[PDB]
Amino acid sequence: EQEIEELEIEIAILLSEIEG
Amino acid sequence: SMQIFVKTLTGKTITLEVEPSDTIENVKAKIQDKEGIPPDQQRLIFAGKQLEDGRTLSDYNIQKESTLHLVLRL
Amino acid sequence: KQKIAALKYKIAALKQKI
Ligand SMILES: *C(=O)CCc1cn(CC(*)=O)nn1
Repeated sequence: EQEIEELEIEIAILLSEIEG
Repeated sequence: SMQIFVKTLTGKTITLEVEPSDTIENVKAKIQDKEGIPPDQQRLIFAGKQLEDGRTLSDYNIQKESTLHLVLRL
Repeated sequence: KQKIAALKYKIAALKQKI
């Protein structure tokens, strides 16, 4: 569960940067 | 006064009615009303960073029709 | 482990977009 959360954070960070 | 969008990793978009001066904490409260997700379980991400609860949408330069990204936390 | 592999795959693809 903890490793899934950390990867989800990375994905959201990247999606939000690409949109910037 | 304005709306913003909150997108999950599961392909869902949530529309929120907000004010520029709304705090991130209040935004998380609004997400709880739409989704039932307690604010302590929400990570909100914008412009490549996680958003701190005490600041406002304006402080983070979140504008009308901006999209935040929601990730659950434990 | 499959969920993890799928997430890493997406991360690699997103890092290609930027
Ligand atoms: C939490 O992240 C523990 C590790 C884990 C492994 N899986 C299945 C394979 O991805 N889910 N969570």
